[PDB]
Amino acid sequence: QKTIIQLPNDNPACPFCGDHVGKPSALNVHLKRNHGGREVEFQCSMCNKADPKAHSILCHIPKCKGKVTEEPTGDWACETCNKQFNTKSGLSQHKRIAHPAIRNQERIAASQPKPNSQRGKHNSCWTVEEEQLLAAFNNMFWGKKNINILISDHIHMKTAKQISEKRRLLGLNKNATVTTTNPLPVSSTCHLKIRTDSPNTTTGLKDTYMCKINENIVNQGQIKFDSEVISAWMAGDSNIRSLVESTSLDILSTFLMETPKPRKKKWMEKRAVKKGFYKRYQHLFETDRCKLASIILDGTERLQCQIPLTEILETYKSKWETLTPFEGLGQFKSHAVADNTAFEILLSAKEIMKNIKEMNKNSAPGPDKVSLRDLLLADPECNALEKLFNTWLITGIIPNSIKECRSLLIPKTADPEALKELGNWRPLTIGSIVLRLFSRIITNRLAKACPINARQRGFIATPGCSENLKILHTIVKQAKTSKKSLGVVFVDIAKAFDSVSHDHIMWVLQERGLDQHIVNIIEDSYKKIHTRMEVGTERTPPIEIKVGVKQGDPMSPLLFNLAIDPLITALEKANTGFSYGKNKITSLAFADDLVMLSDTWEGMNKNIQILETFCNLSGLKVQAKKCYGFFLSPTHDSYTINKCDAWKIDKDSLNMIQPGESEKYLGLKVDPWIGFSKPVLAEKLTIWLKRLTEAPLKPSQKLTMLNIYTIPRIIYLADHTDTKKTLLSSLDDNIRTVVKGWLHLPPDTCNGFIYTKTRDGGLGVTRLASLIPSIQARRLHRIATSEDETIRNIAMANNIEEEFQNLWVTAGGKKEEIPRITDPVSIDYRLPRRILELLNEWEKPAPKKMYPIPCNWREAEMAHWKNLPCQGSGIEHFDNDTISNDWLQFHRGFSERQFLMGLKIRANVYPTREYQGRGRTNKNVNCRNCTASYESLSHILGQCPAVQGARIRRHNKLCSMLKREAKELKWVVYEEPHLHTTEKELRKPDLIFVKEEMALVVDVTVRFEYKEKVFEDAAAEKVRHYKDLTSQIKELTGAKEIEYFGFPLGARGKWPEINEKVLTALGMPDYQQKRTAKRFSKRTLLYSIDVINTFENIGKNNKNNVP
DNA sequence: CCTTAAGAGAGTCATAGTTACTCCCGCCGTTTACCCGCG
DNA sequence: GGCATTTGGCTAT
RNA sequence: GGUGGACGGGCCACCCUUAACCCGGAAAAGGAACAUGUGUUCGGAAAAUAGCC
DNA sequence: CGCGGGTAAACGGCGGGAGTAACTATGACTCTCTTAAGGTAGCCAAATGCC
Ligand SMILES: Cc1cn([C@H]2C[C@H](O)[C@@H](COP(=O)(O)OP(=O)(O)OP(=O)(O)O)O2)c(=O)[nH]c1=O
Ligand SMILES: [Mg+2]
Ligand SMILES: [Zn+2]
Ligand SMILES: [Zn+2]
Ligand SMILES: [Zn+2]
Ligand SMILES: [Zn+2]
Repeated sequence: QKTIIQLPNDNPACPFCGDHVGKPSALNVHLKRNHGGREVEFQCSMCNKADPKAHSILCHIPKCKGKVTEEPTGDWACETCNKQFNTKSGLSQHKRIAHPAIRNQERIAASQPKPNSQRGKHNSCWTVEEEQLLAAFNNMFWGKKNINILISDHIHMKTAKQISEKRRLLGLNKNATVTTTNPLPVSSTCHLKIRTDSPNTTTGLKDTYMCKINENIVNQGQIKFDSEVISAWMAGDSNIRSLVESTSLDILSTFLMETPKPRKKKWMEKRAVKKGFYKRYQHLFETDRCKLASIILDGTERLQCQIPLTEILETYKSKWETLTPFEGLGQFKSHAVADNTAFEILLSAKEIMKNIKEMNKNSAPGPDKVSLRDLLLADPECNALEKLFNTWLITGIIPNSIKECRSLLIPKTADPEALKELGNWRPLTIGSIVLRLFSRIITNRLAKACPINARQRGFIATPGCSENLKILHTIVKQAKTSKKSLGVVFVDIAKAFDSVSHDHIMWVLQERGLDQHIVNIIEDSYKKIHTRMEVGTERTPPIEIKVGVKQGDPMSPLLFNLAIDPLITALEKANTGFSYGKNKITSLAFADDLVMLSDTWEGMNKNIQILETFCNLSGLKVQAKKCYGFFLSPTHDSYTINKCDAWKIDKDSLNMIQPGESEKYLGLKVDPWIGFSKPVLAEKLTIWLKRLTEAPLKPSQKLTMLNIYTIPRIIYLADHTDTKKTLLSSLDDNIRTVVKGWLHLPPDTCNGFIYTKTRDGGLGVTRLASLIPSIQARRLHRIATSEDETIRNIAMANNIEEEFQNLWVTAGGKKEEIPRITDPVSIDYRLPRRILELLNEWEKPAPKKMYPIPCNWREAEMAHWKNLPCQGSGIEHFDNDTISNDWLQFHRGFSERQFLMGLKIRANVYPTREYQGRGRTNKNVNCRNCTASYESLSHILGQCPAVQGARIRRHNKLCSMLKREAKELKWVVYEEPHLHTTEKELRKPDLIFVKEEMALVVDVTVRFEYKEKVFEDAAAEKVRHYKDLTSQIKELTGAKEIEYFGFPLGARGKWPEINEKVLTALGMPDYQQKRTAKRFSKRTLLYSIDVINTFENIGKNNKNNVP
């Protein structure tokens, strides 16, 4: 098993090779060095406490107190895990926390009264057999002449008065005939068809279009359209379809560019495999690295459907081409009438450009082989696109030559065994990008035209999952707290987009009110769509999409939401929801995943009835295998869970959730016992960091991948689950240790360096303990100020003002700064007010609500870093500097060793003698190859004579570089010209530049960053140094003007702006000045690294080569 | 060719907050089970 | 005319 | 003590042919699958609606 | 049989005091410190929208 090394041990011997390598830290290093892959653990010898990390046990030993393992003896023992407690309440608490199901069963048992004694001592000597016989006889003797006869005497030893008594127990006047149970048919939502004629005026949009086009023709307006086609359309042309098809074909042929041809630019040794892997990863790093992040983090390269193409063709022919019966939704109504005014204002090129800018730039093309890039290249002003889309909109036609689309299969499950079956493959359908853009524009217009029920949080402007998750959690929490019964059900529509019949969407776009013109446009957009599916290298014959909505067309989400809206509206109208105060919420929704809420079990029965009726009518099917639910009946002291019977969705037992069980919801793990199951963030984080560690992903690339691709995945779950600061801090320690291992930074490296952003000089590593609270506060503010009055009321009533205040304080905000959660939130539009008011609302970029941040925690990290006397000296120089910190983010030309050494230098944690002896009193910190008292980076790079040569070399090289720049800008250069002042001294200026008349005297110095004035003082020194050479300089060059600005350069890469003034005096343009400044910074840092390497070799390597 | 100084985080255990309940006490209100008048 | 302005990820479905 | 295991720290194998390896500041196919020893591939594969950082 | 009206005691439903297991959050302290090579060139971070 896992080998164990026990401490305290001054010089433990490794369990695998038995080498006395040193202290337990050195032993751990050696174990990771020569014994990787083999598990080791460290143990507390006096206490048998195990931990993989040696330092944990090392710090524990002093705190340890003998043999600390005695169990907490107590006469109340837990049945399952056998823990002992000294009080019944304590044992019940343990069973509650650890065994939620057992505690729930105990709660229900306590609730079940079962005293068999709730009478009141008034029970008599009546016999059950006599009771039953009297029951039968009076059923026989119902107020019919001679009504006692038998009753009086047949019951021997009784009186008719006793008969009256027992009847008064059961039946009062008579006996008790037992007849109970509720009625089944209580929905009645399948009648009263309403469709009579066109919802809106049949020419409601056609009349407006004719008026607008007449105005455009008369006044020669800017509305664009082919004259002949709209002229024929006005004239009632019979063959408008062919003519518009021809005009389309022409414009598309203009768009159907000859798209640029691809311009993308023993003997058995396993070395090849390794090389290949490295090559692959590095290539994916150089090219798109979202795929690299997916491959590494997820571990799945890419999953393709191995199912035979014949089977796929058969299934999708029987699915897409096969129709289903439709009859209308009956009483199911959808919110309210549709607003046709949204379809006024014909499409303008500005609107098309706005929509394109909001699309995905890198979208794969359809069968047209036309991408967004090509669309913009052909029509950068979108005038041709405006003409085409206006023609289609006015004529209500969409050419069939563009309907052709290509399909594909996507793995919707991560388990390859599940992927074996075809049911776990999602069919995507990608049409011509022109069609995608037109459908997106019509989708925006429709979304404004048809208002969806507010409870539908999917595919709308509100933040969806955040609102639904918070509302569900708060609903359950309030039900637990206020002793109100709650019943929750989670329902998913099967084949949401592939099972929605075109006739159903048409019906929804009927009496809703949508203009018949737009209804015709929609029907056309899903008429004669051919989607020949392609798998691997083989493509199926054409398949005619006659059922469902293309999974990938921009209008499909909106059409599905419109199709579902009657269901959500009916559920809301049923008023069976959770009675949250005066109002009551009935169903949260997100696309197809909808959760129904109720106040009683029978209320959820009614909701299930409504859902079943809707699924029967619309044709959508709800599978009971992915539907969950639970009930929260309350007790005196607490709540029971699932005390009632299971639900009967579609005549099948709904999968109820027991305490401790967790069924996922919007990526969460809703658990009836504790709301959301606490996510496994430590486990996922450890897995991801291990995957990154063991990849051909050189430390800098590892850090880039971590920062840019790993953290967000955990960010979502960490923020949406209330995640406390302690767990986030533990995750932060894990990430910090792993990152330091990647970059070989010593464990004691300042946290500020790790957490300050790359632009600020740090590594740009996210601090979860300081970011997740900020995101949480912002999310609470967003939910508080949501557009849904229901969500507002629900959340406000749960006193989330205090929660938001606590999160604001926790994130680092100030009590005073706390915004009033009810105050309006500033909205920005990324355009000037004049420009905004210059255009209509269809061309207006979507407004973005700006929510305040509790504090710039990165600024706090930088402030902490500066306060450190040793690991933050002179680090204010790199603050908010975009030049000196460029290399941290663009380090091509830095060898990985060079980049890591630069990180160490910048963080002031380079292992020098001063750093090695830092803190300890009994550890020499003198200079190893010199007599300086302290072996710091400043001395090593600026004072030690040992590296004198290297230092000179660095200076000289930098001078040469500047000279080269001056040569490029056509300046005559004099290098190190001897000059003796009036005092007959030796003053050499590094560079003398001559052009036209004026001459420039530039001296280059490289100074370590310690204090702000340092560079200023260097420049002054040079200014205070040459001066007196004025006359001499003239005689050397004949110049008429001379200047004496110096050229200081940061030893660690700082670029003072006085150097920018030097360059401006040189006449360099601003952008080239920025390029030169970045190049300098990087090259100065590289030469300082060279000096450090020369120092390291001096002495050490001298002794090694020469003992 | 240029500088003075020199912990800092990792880590555990102790103790207090606090979450979401559990236990018990006791009182007031509801239920149960006959009684009486009774046409 | 450069200038300037911006380039990235993730989650849900 | 010398070589081999791409290179370095090990650790192994041979005494030149080379079975397996761990870690790395090193590592851009002597692999896998086609095409008959020599070429290719060894996909950037994947769409949409919203939100969040 | 049906018709009401009275009935009054466990017990259960609830207000509230008293605990409490086990997280969660700081506070008070201690422990940690030599991983592994040598050279050379030092570059890639640009592309793109508007102007
Ligand atoms: C996951 C996903 C969903 N969607 C859309 C299309 C779906 O119809 C809709 C809901 O998705 P799902 O409900 O996750 O898919 P489904 O219900 O059709 O699968 P199943 O029958 O097994 O339950 O969201 C996408 O467009 N792209 C995606 O990647
Ligand atoms: Mg579904
Ligand atoms: Zn060992
Ligand atoms: Zn111990
Ligand atoms: Zn237990
Ligand atoms: Zn020295």
